[PDB]
Amino acid sequence: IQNFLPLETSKFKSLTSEYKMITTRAFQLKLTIDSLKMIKSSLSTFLERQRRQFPRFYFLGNDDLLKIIGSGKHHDQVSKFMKKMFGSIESIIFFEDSITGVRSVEGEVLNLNEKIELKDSIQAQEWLNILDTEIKLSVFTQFRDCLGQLKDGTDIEVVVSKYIFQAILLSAQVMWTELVEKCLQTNEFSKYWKEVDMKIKGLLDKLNKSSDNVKKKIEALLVEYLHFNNVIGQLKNCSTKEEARLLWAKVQKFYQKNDTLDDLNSVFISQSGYLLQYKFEYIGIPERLIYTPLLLVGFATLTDSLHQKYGGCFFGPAGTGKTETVKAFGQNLGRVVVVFNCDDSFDYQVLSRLLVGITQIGAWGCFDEFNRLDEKVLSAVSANIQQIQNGLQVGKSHITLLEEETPLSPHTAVFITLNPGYNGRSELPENLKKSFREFSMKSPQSGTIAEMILQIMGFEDSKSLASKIVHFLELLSSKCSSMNHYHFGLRTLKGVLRNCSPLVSEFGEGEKTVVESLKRVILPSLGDTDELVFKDELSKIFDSNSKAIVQCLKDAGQRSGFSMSEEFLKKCMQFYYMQKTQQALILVGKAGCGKTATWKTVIDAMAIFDGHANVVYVIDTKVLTKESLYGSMLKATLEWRDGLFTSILRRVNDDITGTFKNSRIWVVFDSDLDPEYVEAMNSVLDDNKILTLPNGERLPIPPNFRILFETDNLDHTTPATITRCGLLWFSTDVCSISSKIDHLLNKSYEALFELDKLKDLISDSFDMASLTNIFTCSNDLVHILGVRTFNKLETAVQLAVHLISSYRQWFQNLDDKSLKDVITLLIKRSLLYALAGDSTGESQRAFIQTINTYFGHDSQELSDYSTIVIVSLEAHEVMRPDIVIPTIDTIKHEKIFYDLLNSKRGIILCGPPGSGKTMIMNNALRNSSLYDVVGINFSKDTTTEHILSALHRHTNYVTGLTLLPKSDIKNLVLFCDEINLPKLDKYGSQNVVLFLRQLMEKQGFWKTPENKWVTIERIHIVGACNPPTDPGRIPMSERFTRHAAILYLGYPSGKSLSQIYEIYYKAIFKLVPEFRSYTEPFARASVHLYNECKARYSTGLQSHYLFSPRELTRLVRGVYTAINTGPRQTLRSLIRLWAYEAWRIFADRLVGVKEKNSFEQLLYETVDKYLPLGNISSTSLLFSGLLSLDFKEVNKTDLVNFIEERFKTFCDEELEVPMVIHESMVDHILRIDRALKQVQGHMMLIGASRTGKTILTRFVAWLNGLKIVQPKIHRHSNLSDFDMILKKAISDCSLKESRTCLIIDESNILETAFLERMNTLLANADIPDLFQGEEYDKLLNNLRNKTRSLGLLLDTEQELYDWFVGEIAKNLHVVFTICDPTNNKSSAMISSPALFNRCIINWMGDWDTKTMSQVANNMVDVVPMEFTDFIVPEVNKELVFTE
Amino acid sequence: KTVLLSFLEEGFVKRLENAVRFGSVVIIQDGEFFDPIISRLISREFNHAGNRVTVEIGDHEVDVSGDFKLFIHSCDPSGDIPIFLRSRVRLVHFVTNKESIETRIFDITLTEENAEMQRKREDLIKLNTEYRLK
Amino acid sequence: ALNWFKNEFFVDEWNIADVVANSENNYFTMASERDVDGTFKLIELAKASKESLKIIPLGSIENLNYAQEEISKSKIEGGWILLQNIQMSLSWVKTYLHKHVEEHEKFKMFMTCHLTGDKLPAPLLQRTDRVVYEDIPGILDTVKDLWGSQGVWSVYCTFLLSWFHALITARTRLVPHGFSKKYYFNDCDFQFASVYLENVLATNSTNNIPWAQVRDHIATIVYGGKIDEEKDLEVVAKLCAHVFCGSDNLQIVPGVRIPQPLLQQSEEEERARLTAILSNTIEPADSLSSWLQLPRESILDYERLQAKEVASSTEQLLQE
Ligand SMILES: Nc1ncnc2c1ncn2[C@@H]1O[C@H](COP(=O)(O)OP(=O)(O)OP(=O)(O)O)[C@@H](O)[C@H]1O
Ligand SMILES: Nc1ncnc2c1ncn2[C@@H]1O[C@H](COP(=O)(O)OP(=O)(O)O)[C@@H](O)[C@H]1O
Ligand SMILES: Nc1ncnc2c1ncn2[C@@H]1O[C@H](COP(=O)(O)OP(=O)(O)O)[C@@H](O)[C@H]1O
Ligand SMILES: Nc1ncnc2c1ncn2[C@@H]1O[C@H](COP(=O)(O)OP(=O)(O)O)[C@@H](O)[C@H]1O
Ligand SMILES: [Mg+2]
Ligand SMILES: [Mg+2]
Repeated sequence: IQNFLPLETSKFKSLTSEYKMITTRAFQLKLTIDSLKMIKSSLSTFLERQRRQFPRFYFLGNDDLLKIIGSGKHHDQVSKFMKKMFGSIESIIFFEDSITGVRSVEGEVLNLNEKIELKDSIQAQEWLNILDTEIKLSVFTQFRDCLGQLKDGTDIEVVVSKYIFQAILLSAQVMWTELVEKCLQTNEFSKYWKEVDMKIKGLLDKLNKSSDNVKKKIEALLVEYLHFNNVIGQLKNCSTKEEARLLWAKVQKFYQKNDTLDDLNSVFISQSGYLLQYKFEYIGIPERLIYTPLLLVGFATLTDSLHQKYGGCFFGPAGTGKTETVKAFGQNLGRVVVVFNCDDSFDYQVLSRLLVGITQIGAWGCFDEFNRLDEKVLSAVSANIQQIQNGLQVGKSHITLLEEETPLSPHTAVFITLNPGYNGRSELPENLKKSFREFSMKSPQSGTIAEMILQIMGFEDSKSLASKIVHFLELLSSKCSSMNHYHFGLRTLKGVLRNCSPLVSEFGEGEKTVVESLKRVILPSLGDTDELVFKDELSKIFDSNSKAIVQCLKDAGQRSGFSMSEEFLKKCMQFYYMQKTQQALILVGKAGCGKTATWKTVIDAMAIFDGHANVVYVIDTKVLTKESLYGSMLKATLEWRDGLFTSILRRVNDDITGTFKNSRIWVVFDSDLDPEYVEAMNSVLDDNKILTLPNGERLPIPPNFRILFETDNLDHTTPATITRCGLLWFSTDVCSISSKIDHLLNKSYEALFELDKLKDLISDSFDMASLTNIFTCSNDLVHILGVRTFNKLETAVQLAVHLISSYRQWFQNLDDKSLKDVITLLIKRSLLYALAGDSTGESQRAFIQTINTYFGHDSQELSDYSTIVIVSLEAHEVMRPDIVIPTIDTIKHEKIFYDLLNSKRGIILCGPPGSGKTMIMNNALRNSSLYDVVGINFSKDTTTEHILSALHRHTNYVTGLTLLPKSDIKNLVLFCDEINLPKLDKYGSQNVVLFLRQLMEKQGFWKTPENKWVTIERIHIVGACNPPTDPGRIPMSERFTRHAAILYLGYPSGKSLSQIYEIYYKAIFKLVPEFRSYTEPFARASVHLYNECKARYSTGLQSHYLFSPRELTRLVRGVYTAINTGPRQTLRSLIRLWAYEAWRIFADRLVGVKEKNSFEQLLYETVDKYLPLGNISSTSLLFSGLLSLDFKEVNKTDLVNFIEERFKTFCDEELEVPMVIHESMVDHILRIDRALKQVQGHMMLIGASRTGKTILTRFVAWLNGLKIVQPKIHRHSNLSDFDMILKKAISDCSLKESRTCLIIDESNILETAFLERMNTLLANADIPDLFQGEEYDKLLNNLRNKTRSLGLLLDTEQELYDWFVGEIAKNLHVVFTICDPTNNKSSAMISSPALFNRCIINWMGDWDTKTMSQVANNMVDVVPMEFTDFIVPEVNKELVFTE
Repeated sequence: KTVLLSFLEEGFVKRLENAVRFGSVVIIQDGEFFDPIISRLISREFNHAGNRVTVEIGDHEVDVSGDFKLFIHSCDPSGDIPIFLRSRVRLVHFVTNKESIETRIFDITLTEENAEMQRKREDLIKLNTEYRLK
Repeated sequence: ALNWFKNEFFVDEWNIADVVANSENNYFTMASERDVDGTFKLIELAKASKESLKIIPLGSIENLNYAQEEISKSKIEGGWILLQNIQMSLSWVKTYLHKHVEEHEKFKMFMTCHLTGDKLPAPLLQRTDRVVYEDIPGILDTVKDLWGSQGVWSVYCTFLLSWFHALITARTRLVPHGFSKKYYFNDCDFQFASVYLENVLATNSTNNIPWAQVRDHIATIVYGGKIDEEKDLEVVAKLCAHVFCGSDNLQIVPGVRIPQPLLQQSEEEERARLTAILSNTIEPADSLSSWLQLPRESILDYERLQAKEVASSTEQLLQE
C-alpha cells in the first residue's frame, strides 16, 4: 500500500531507518514521537478512506483503526474491538488458524457453520466482511434447526440448551404465531393457553435447575412466553371473532416465507398489516423488556413509520422506556440498535458523518435527546434526513452527504427520542418534525413490568408484590415533599427490582427482600420527615449482619482521623449499600457537611475489606470547559482530541500495565451539576453504559468504574440525570462540633518529650462545655460573608495550633500555670478571629467580652489589643505608595494577617473600597523576606487562563507535575482583588471562584490540553472583596468561602483618619516651616471635606459618586506636588491651592450644576470653619505651570492668550481643527494637564459628542510632549489586533522610553474582552497575557540589552520585569473618551473597578448657556452684521442667556 | 465621477482610498454598517503641508484632491448609526408622503387613461419652465 | 358577521398559486407560526408548474455555501429555490441575501420564516412578495381543498378521511373546549392515514372492511401518536367512531348524508357523486357547534372574543 504515495513511502522508510539506527545504538550500550505524529496526522485521510471498506470502522477511533490495519497476522487485536463495532459481540474465538466462532458480551458462544480460514495475505476488513456475513448465516442456521426441531413436537426445555437465544426466540415466536392463527381459524383458545402455561411452569423449573448461560436464556425466554400467555388470554376473553381479529392485528406476528430461495430475507414481521424484514444479526442474550400496551403501541408506530421509510420518534418525560423500547424493537427485528447521545457538541458535520456511517453500515441508529442539539444544527440536517428518507423510499443505491457519494444500505432506519418541556432544550423545526412520526410515551405500565420481573425472578406472590410496590411508589410521590429530586418512577422501580436479585441469598425471595431493597434505594435520598413518612407507610403497606463492613468503616475512619457517630455511620452504610448495584452516585448536602469524608471513608473501608485497590480521580466539572472535559474536533485536521474524562476512561479501558483489572475506579465530579455538562453522559449513566463521542468512538463503562457527583444543590439539575443516578441526601452534618474539633486537633498534631504534654494540655483547654455556649452565642452577631460556625472550626484549630507551636523555643522556661495561661490566651485569640473575625469592631469587642465572661475570670483575660512580647515621614516620601501610617488597627490587622498566612490557611479580606485591604497586605508582606506578592485584579469576565498567565513569570513546572515558585526561599501569595465580581453563568456558577476553591482545597488543578494533574507546592491564596450588598457584587460559593479565614476590614474613624493625615500634612509642611502650625487645621479640613462629600454625593444620586480615603491620599499627593513644584507660598495661596486640589480631586466627577454649587459652598464652610481669601470657584482657581517655570495661580487673560497661541501652533503643525476659545475648555485643559503631568495619572473624559474631549487630549498631550496613540480599531477587527496594538504601544513605551498618551474611545470596545484587557493594563502596569511563551524570552532579552545599554546593573528576571513595569508606569498615560454614559458597554466601562480606581474622572458633560453664548459671540463677531438699525426688545432676565 | 461603494464589500478600503486620491464623488451604500476607518474623512480632520492636504486612512496616508465629495446612503430606516457618525453627518431622510403618493398615482392614472394627453402636458410644463428660465 | 364584509364586497380570493402566478416578482417569502409548515404547498406548486424545487435549510456554513452556489446556478439556468429557516442564518440573510436581492425568466426563490421568530431585515422584506401560510378556517372549504388535491372504496375512504381531517383540524382551533392542549394535524397525518386505508383495502379484497381496525389505527397511531392526554385521545377516538363507523348510510354532519358505494358504478362515477354531495352541502352559520358536535355556549365565547378583537382593532384603526 506504500506504492500509492511514493514520497510518503520514502519519508516513512527514512524515519524507520532512523528509528532502527537509534534502537541499534541504544541496544549497543521526542524526535521519534514527532516523526510518528507528523506522518500519523497525514494518515487521517488514509484512515477515512479505509473506513469505507468495512463501514463499521466508523465506530472506531483513528488509533483503534490503525491497530486494526496494523494487526496483519496476530488477529487478536481485532477481537478486543468487537463490542465497539458490533455491540453484541465481545470477542472472537480462535482455533486451528481460523474463526471458530464469536462470544457475546453475556458470555454466549455462537459457533459458525464453517470456519473462516485466516491467511497472511487477507486484510482485516477482508476477513471482517466474511465474519459479518457468516454470523448472519450462522444465526439463520440455528433458527432454522431450532424451528424444524420444534415443529416436530420437540419440547422447548430440551432445545434451550442446544441453540442460541435468538434462534430459540425466533423459532418460538414463529410457532406461536402459526398456532394462534390456527386457533383463530376456530374459536378455541383454552387448550393452547393451558399448554403455554405449562410451558412457562416447566421453564421456571428448568430455570431453578440450570447453569448460568441456560439461566440467562430461560430468563430472557420467560418474558416472551409471558407475553404469549397474555396475548392468548386476551384473545380467549374476546367475545367476537371480529374483536379477536382486531386484537390480533395490532400485535407483532412472525412468519416465514416458504418459496424464497434467499435465506436471509425469509422471515418477515407483520403488525397492523405492515411487513418488516428480519435481519438475522446477532444480538446475544440481551435484557428483554416486559411486553406492555405502551410497548406494543410504540412498536406499531415504529412499524408504520418504517413502512413509509420515515423516522421513528418517541417523546415524553424521562425514565419511561423510549431508548429501551427502540432497542427492543430492533432486537425483535433481529439487529442491534446503535445508540447515540446527542449534544450541543454534535454540530452539522458530526451529525452528517454519523448519518453517513449508519447509512453505510445498515444499522438502526437511535439518537437519544435529539432536542439537545442546537436549533441551527437541527434545521441543517433536515435535508440530509429527507435525503436518507427519499433514498430509502425509492431504493436509491447511493446518497450524497458531506461532499461524497456514499452507498445507502436498504436496512437503515433513523430513530430519535426526545424529552420536551425542560430548560436548555431546543425545539425541533417543522420541516424536521415532518420527517419523523412522533409517539407519546408518557405513562408506562409499571405494575405489569414489576409483576413479570418478580415472576421471572421467582417471587411467590408476584402480582400482589407488584401491586404493593407500585402503590407504595405512587403514594410516596403523592405525600412526600414537593422538592425537585424526588422521583419514584420507572427507573426507581427498576433499581428496586435489581437490588432484589442479590438480596435473596440472605433474606429469601419475598417481602423482606422487597422491603430491604426499597430501604436500600429510596431511603438515602429522603429528608428528615420524609424518612418517617417512608417508615410509616412501609410499615402500613408491607408486613415487615454487617459487622465486617462496620469494622472496616471504623478502621478507615480512625485511620483518617474521623470519629464514628450514628449519623456518619448511617451515611457510610447507605453509600456502601447504594454503590453495590448503582454505578453512578450523587452526594448532595450543605457545604462542609461530610460528603468527601463519607465517600473517602467508604472507599477506604472497601479497599480494606476486599483487597481491591482504589484509583480515584476528582474532577471539578465547572472549572473546566465542556470541550476540555469531553473533547473537541480540530476542523483544520478532522482530528479528535481527548477530554479529561474521556482520557481517564480510555486509559482505564486500555489498561496497558494491567493495574486496572483488580481495582475499583472512582471518578468524582466535585462541582455543581450543570445539565449541559452532565447530560452528555446520559448514555454513560443509563443501561447503555457507553460514552458516545462526536467522532463515533464508543467507550464502554466497566463494572468497576463508578462515577461520583459531589455537589451542594440540585436547583438546576434535571430529572434525566437525577433518575439515572442513586442520590445520597445529607439532611444535617455528619459530625458534631466536639468531634470536629477532636479530628482537626489530631490532624494538626499529625502535621508537626513535650509533644504528648502539649497535646493533652491543648485538648484539656479545649473544653467543649464552655465552647458550645460561645459557639451558639456567636450566631447572634452579624457576620459579613456568612460562613457557619461549623466551618470556622478549621480556622480556629489551625490558628491555635500554629500560634502555640510558633513559641516552642520558649516553652522550657516557665511553669505550668503560665503555660496554661498563654495557651488559653492564644486559644481565645484564635476563637475570636475565627468566629467573630469577620464582623465589625463593636461586635469583635462584644465577642471578646463574651469569651472572657464564659471562659471564667480565673484564666488570663484577652483584651482588644492583647499581644505577646518576648512617625516622621518626608516630603519626597509622601508620594511612596508603600508607606503606611502605623495605627493600632493597622498593627492589629497586619499581625492577624501574618499569623493567618503563616498558619497555611486561606485568607479573605472583606471591606468597603479604600478601607485598606491591599495596603495592609502589602505592608505586612513588605517586611517579610519569606513571601513574594503577585497581584491579580479580577474583572467581571476573568478566566483561569488569566490567573495562569499571572502565575507564569513567578512559578515553575517541574515533573509528578508540580507548580512551585521560581524562588526557592520565598513562598508566593496570590492576591485576588475582586473575588466577588466574576460573573455567574446561566446556571449560576463562578468559574474563577471554583478554580480558587479547587486550589485551596486540593492544592492543584488539571491541565486542559494534556490532562495532567498539577500540584501546588508553596503558593498561598489571599482574597480581597467588597461586601455583596454593593452593586455588581455576586455572592460566592459557601464551598469556596469555607476554606478561607475571613477578616473584615473597616473604614477608619474620623479621629483615626485625622491622626493618619496630620502626619502626611506635617511631612508636606516640612517644605514650608513658616506655616508648620497649620497641619492640624489642614488635615481636619481635608477629613471633614471627605466626610461631607461622602455624606452628600452618594450612589442614590449617580453610580460613580464613590469616595474613600484614596481620595484623601490623592489630595495629599496633589497638595505636596503643587507645593513642591511651586513658588514661595503664603497662607492665602496655600488655602487656595488646597481648594484647587480639592476641586480637581473631589468634584471633577460632579455632574449637576447644583452639586457643583453645593461643593463650592462646602469648601467655603470648611475653610471658614477650620482655616480662617478670594473666590475659590472652579473658574476662579486657575493653577497651571504652563505660563512659568513653576506651578502657581495664573491670570485668566494671560492663560487664554497662551492657549490661543499654543493651539494656533498645534493646528498649524499637526491637525487643523478651527475651534474657538472659552473658559470651560480652558479649565478642562488645565485639569487634563494636571492629570497628564502625573505618575500613573489616567483620565476618563465623559461628555457629550463633539464637545472636544479627543482634541483637548491631543492638544494637552502635544503640550506635554506625549505621543498620542489612537488604536485603529474598526469593524472586523478583533482581540488579536487589539492585543497587537496594545503590545506595540507597551513595548515602545518601555524600551524606547516614549512618553505615550493612549486615547481609548467608547467605540473601540467591541466586546468585553477589550475592557478586560484595559482593566489588566490599568490595574497592573502591563498585561501578562501578551508576554508568554517565546514572547516572554524575547521581552527578557530586549530588556537585558536595553538595560545594559542604559548602564544599569540588572541581571535577574525579577529586576528586569520590575524595570519594565516601572518604565510603563512612568511613561504611559491612558485617557478614556466616553460620549454616551447611558449605554450598557459604557456603564460597564464606568463601573469597572480598575478604571474607576485608577483614572481621574472628568465629567465634562454638555455645553451650558454661558459656554454656548461665548462660542457664538466669539465666532459671529468677525462678519459685517451691524449694518442696520436694531431696537432692543424688553424681555425677562431669565430668558436671556447672554449679556 | 460617481462611484458606488458599499460597507459590506471587499476591496472597500482600497477603492475608497483610490477615489479620495483621484477626487471622485463617492456614494457608499449600507450606511447602517459604518466602517470607522474613515473617521478622519467624516470629521474632515486633515493635515496641511504647503499646498497639499493629507488624510490618514487605516495605516497609511492618502492625499485629498479637493474635488472629492463623500455621500453615505442607507435604505434601512430605524437602523443603527454610531454616535460619532450621527453627530457629524447631515442626516437627511427621503421618505414618501401623501403629496408624492397623490402625484404618482395621478401620473399613472393619466398614463393609463390618455398617454398622449399626459405626454403633451409634461412637454408643455417643461417648455413653460424652460421659457421662464430663459 | 365578521366574514359578511369580505363575502359581500370582495368577489375574489388569492391563494399561494395565484400569488406566485399573478405577480411580476422573482422573489417570494412565506411566514407562518410555529408548528405549521407550508413547504409542501410549494412542492405541490412546483410539481404543478413543471418546475424543479431545490430545498436548502439554513443552519450551517456548509448549507450557506450550498445555497450560494445553487442561487448562482439558478440565476443562469432557471429553477425554483426554497430557503427553509432563514432566521437561523440571520447574518448571512443580512449580508448575502440583501446583496443578491439588491443586485432567468423561470427563476423563483422562496424564503420560509416564522411570524413569531426573529425580525427579518426591512429592505430585504420589502423587495420580496409576502404571503402568510395558515390552514383554511372553514370546514367545507377544507373538505373541498382536500378533495381537489386527489376502486370505488378507495374514493369513498378518501372522502371520509377528508371529512375526518377537516373536522379534527377545525376542532384543534378551539383550544379549551374542542381539545385540552393545542395540537397540529397536517398533510403527513392525512398521507399516513390514506396509505393505511389503501393498505387495508388492498389486503382485504373480499370487501369485508375491518372498520374497527381502521378506527383504532387512525385514532391511536396516525392521529393519536402526537396526543399525550387521555381526554384528547378519547376525543380523537370518538371522532373516528363517528366518521369510520362503516354503516350503510353515514350522516357526517346534520346537513348532508354520505351513502356507501354500490356494486355497479365506476371510480369516476363515485368521484362525481361525492363531488356533487360536497357541492350540495351548505355550511351553516353555527358550523363550529353543529358540525363538531359541541354545545353552542362553548363556541359562543370563542366567536365573541374573536369578533370583539377584530371589531376593536377596526374601531381603533378608523379612529385615527
Ligand atoms: N465524622 C467526622 N469526624 C470528624 N471530622 C469530620 C467528620 N465528617 C466530616 N468531618 C470534617 O468536616 C470537614 C468538612 O469537610 P468535608 O470534606 O467533609 O466537606 P464536604 O461535604 O466535602 O463539603 P464541600 O461542599 O466543601 O465539598 C472536614 O474537615 C472533615 O474532616
Ligand atoms: N417494557 C419494559 N419492561 C421492562 N423494563 C422497562 C420497560 N420499559 C422501560 N424499562 C426500564 O425503564 C428504564 C427506562 O430508561 P430509558 O428508557 O433509558 O430512559 P429514556 O426513556 O429517558 O431513554 C430502563 O432502565 C428500562 O430497563
Ligand atoms: N494607617 C492607615 N490607615 C488607613 N488608611 C491609610 C493609612 N495610611 C494610608 N492610608 C490610605 O488609605 C488608602 C487605602 O486604600 P486601598 O488600600 O487601596 O484600599 P483597598 O485595599 O480596599 O483597595 C490608601 O490610599 C492610603 O493612602
Ligand atoms: N470650542 C469649540 N469651538 C468650535 N468647535 C468645537 C468646539 N468644541 C468642539 N467643537 C467641535 O466638536 C468637534 C469635537 O471633535 P473631537 O474633539 O475630535 O471628538 P469628540 O467628538 O469626542 O469631542 C470638533 O469637530 C469641533 O468642530
Ligand atoms: Mg433516551
Ligand atoms: Mg480596590
